[PDB]
Amino acid sequence: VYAWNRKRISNCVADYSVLYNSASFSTFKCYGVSPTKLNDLCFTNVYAD
Amino acid sequence: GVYSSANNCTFEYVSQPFLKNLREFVFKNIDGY
Repeated sequence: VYAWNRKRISNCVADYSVLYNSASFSTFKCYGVSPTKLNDLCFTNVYAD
Repeated sequence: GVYSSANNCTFEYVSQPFLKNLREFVFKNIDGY
């Protein structure tokens, strides 16, 4: 956790619904924007921490 | 030694190549493109 890994996510089609409907995840709540509607917005980069 | 100190990359791309023979190219940078 102190040496936390980061991946940059840039210039790809970001499929999201496959993450939601996997349902193997214990804690998935979302802040900033609704979960089912952030499949429809575009960003410059996404940081996977 | 040109490709040294690769720091803070924000984009990466690899493609198929190109090329008494003349190669003409136009580089423009408009609207963040």
